[PDB]
Amino acid sequence: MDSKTNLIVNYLPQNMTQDEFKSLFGSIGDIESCKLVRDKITGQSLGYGFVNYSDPNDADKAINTLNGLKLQTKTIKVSYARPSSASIRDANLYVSGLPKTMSQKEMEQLFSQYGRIITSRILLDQATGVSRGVGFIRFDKRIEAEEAIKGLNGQKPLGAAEPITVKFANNPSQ
RNA sequence: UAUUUAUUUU
Repeated sequence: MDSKTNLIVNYLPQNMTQDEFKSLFGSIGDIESCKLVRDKITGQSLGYGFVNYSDPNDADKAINTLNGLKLQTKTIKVSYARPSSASIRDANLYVSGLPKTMSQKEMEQLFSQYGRIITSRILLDQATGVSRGVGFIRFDKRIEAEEAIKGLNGQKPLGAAEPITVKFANNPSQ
């Protein structure tokens, strides 16, 4: 039984295509095959693919170089996409109302207790990006996050500003 | 005004 070769390359340049994606990695080693999370119902497209090598060595060795490829638009990163954690997919969460000294681990330990999170962090830059002050939690199970949110998110009435707000990604400027 | 914008796929 195999699966470990299921290397997932997340944050793919929407403007790029499957051929180039494969072509790009082509100059790395013996790429038995590749994959892409493409839908056949709505046809929206998320933005992450996969690389299936023959052996783990060239699979991990490649990671060393593809685990942080920054482009003019965005960054590309390959990871060991687990076979299946029983209904995983996008469990990304939005949590606003955090201070400048917001500790990622604190948020991680906070939401981790609610459910084993895949990736939890806060967006707040002042040199490379921009000043925001919001946190996010990428859980394994959406329902866990949804329920967590239900038992985590507060409220934002007129007689207030931001009394803790943790919810699912709504939309930035679209 | 919310993450590298979307780490889980004929």
